[PDB]
Amino acid sequence: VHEIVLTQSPGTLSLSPGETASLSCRASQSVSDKNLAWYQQRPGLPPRLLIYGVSLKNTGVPDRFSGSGSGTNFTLTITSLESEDSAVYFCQQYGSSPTFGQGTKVEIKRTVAAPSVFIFPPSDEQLKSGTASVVCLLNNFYPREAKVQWKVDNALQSGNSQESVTEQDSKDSTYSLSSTLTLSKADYEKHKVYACEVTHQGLSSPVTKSFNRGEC
Amino acid sequence: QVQLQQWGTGLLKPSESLFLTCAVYNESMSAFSWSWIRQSADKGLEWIGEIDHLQHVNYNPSLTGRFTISIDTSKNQFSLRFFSVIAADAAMYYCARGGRKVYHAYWTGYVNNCFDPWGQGTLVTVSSASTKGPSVFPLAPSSKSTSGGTAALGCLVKDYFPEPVTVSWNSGALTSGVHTFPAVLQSSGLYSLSSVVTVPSSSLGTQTYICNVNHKPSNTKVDKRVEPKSC
Ligand SMILES: *[C@@H]1O[C@H](CO[C@@H]2O[C@@H](C)[C@@H](O)[C@@H](O)[C@@H]2O)[C@@H](O[C@@H]2O[C@H](CO)[C@@H](O[C@@H]3O[C@H](CO[C@H]4O[C@H](CO)[C@@H](O)[C@H](O)[C@@H]4O)[C@@H](O)[C@H](O)[C@@H]3O)[C@H](O)[C@H]2NC(C)=O)[C@H](O)[C@H]1NC(C)=O
Ligand SMILES: *[C@@H]1O[C@H](CO)[C@@H](O)[C@H](O)[C@H]1NC(C)=O
Repeated sequence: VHEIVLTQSPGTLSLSPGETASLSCRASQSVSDKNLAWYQQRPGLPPRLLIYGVSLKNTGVPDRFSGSGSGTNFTLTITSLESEDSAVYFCQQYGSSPTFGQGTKVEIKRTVAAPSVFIFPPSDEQLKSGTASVVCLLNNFYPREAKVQWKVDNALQSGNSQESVTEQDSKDSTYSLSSTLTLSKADYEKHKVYACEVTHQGLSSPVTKSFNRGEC
Repeated sequence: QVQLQQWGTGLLKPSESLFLTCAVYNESMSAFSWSWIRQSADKGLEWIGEIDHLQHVNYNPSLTGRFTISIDTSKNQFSLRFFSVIAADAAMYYCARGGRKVYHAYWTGYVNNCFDPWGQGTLVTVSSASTKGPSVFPLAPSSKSTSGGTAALGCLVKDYFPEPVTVSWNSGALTSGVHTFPAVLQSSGLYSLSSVVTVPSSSLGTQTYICNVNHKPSNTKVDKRVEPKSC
């Protein structure tokens, strides 16, 4: 026995609500009978079975989810897209030893939403520990593309910060981003102005949130 | 309602043995096949193997020999044991209900070997580094206005290992507007994440805001109140 590789295309799909999503699942060799399933996965949760037997829906799956195909070509069709359909979808065959596709991420488009930007100075608790973390929050924005620039006394920071982004919210279809600039307490106290400059197409101009260290 | 509950130790050193157990509620073990599945960033979803009530198994051919699956038909539990883990075994491990049994003349088979429902998952980390509990630092809002209508506050859960940590707010009473971000692996090998929430700026003086941080690998549990910062 060997593993049948499943290739899903495209890797990412971005469509507006009400449109129809078409997700492909190609098999390296023929899948016998109708031994293919489809799953939907959200962050922090196991995959959720949507379709089994190529076209049979699971309990609670709406009629707008439909599957088809045979042999080596299978398709998952989602009509009347909704915000909660923002997720990653996997196909899985069980004609041989079970294997999964790599997944297709579905982003649901929405109106442009500029980020609300917040900067956070290091806490006094952390400063006692000898370290200083400065955090910049970009809250509830769309599209995903955004630029965050740290400036320390107008010095552009490059390679000194880390960021992470939430998956698209299933209700309002926005993203949020958190960026952390970490310095030692000694280096933190060498400078005064700590600024976070955010660029996003929802903003008419870049927004800067800043504070002066030790002026409180 | 059929429910799968799983447990087991997630952090272990290389060449150590992984052992996970999955309890099946509201279902007979002899009515379905029972599979183990893992999910990693490098390999995606990987079916590991399956077992039935007759203790017959079928294993992933790429992983055969490295593990064994057992079943306890009287206690409605089945387990997965990797004999000696390697770094590439780090992943989220799930148990799931697989194919449904069909009765034939003189034998029984299984059809539709898909997975529903699933266990909640057990995150497995393969590392020789010791466990470390995080420090919880406030992301304090300003007493003055940072945006007139809406303020943001949060907690910085910094320098812990390994994943995962859980964060709630006000013991679950506050969920609206909460964003708990994916952790980042710092250059020191320790993880750090933030959890924030946007609230009405008028509530900063009256409403108490507490983040509930739990890092079970180190048994570090912290309730940190976040206060406005005044000057
Ligand atoms: C496992 O799943 C069952 C439910 O699934 C059913 O039972 C299993 C064993 C299988 O046979 C399945 O095929 C079935 O579908 C859960 O058990 C049920 O739990 C609920 C509670 O969440 C029970 O409901 C309670 O009923 C109480 C008594 O009701 C009486 O009074 C009301 C009001 O007067 C009346 O309307 C009713 O007709 C009764 O006369 C009630 O006081 C209470 O508030 C609650 O409503 C239900 O009865 C349970 N079903 C059975 C068959 O026991 C298990 O919780 C679940 N276990 C796990 C571990 O997940
Ligand atoms: C696979 O199916 C899709 C739609 O179901 C079709 O557009 C595509 O051409 C097919 N590809 C092959 C190789 O048959």
